[PDB]
Amino acid sequence: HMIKNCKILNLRAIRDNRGSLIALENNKEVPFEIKRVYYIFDTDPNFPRGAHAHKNLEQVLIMMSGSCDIILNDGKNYEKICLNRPDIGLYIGKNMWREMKNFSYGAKLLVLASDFYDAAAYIRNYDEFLRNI
Amino acid sequence: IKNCKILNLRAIRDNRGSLIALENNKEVPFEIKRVYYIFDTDPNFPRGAHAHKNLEQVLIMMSGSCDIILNDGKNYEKICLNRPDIGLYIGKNMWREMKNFSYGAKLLVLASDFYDAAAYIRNYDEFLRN
Ligand SMILES: Cc1cn([C@H]2C[C@H](O)[C@@H](COP(=O)(O)OP(=O)(O)O)O2)c(=O)[nH]c1=O
Ligand SMILES: Cc1cn([C@H]2C[C@H](O)[C@@H](COP(=O)(O)OP(=O)(O)O)O2)c(=O)[nH]c1=O
Repeated sequence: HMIKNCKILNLRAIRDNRGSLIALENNKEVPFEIKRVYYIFDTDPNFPRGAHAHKNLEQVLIMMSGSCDIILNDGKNYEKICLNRPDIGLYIGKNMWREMKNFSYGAKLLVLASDFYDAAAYIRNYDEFLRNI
Repeated sequence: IKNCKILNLRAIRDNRGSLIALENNKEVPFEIKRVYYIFDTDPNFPRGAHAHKNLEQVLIMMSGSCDIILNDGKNYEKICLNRPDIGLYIGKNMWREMKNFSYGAKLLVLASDFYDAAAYIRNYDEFLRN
């Protein structure tokens, strides 16, 4: 796989008989400062999300339940990645096009974001994404 | 009670699902320095009760349910968390006991500070004093 700005984070759970606990801290497990946490639930494999990019926004994606595929695209290379467990995090860094699909029904995705929500930061035209690479 | 509030989180719902977002000093009254989550839970194995002096937290039941018994020194309250569009803000100086997790429930915690092993106040009388 040749995509530069992403990384699989095989996170460390602490397990005991009460359950499993995973923790992520700014500039530690997450290579940025958390400004925003959001989560998506009530998902459906017939209803993918839209492809778009961001410029400066970084994220870490954790499948809290169920599964999905993320197609990542750096302008050059693309890679499909299945998220299907809550102890794996997908770092998506700067200048990445991505598209999330095949959510198992009712799957839940947790996202840690480096910056606040801004609809203007979504790049929906692929050619515009290329140009700014 | 005291330093604690049920947050009705606003969700965006469309045919792809529902999204809820929480942002530093907006939905959450602090800078989120840490996020953790607990899963693989079991109604037989409650968490130990304890307090924190300065840590603030927002809890969100991502799946399933649990009971949080809050104690401010004077009073106590049970809160059943059971839906993902509700958060529980737990402010400073609060004793809490989490219990009664439905099997495999999952709880998301947003925290105002980095994890500190010796910031747990695990003795109630000791809590009362300070
Ligand atoms: C990521 C995010 C999305 N949203 C909104 C924008 C959308 O209506 C909805 C779903 O987000 P998203 O699927 O990211 O964008 P779009 O639907 O425009 O492709 O949630 C927020 O309100 N806050 C956020 O932090
Ligand atoms: C909350 C938290 C706990 N942990 C660890 C410490 C504990 O061994 C385990 C469970 O924590 P927790 O239940 O808060 O403490 P205790 O087990 O002492 O009641 O997870 C972290 O590593 N980081 C964290 O942010």
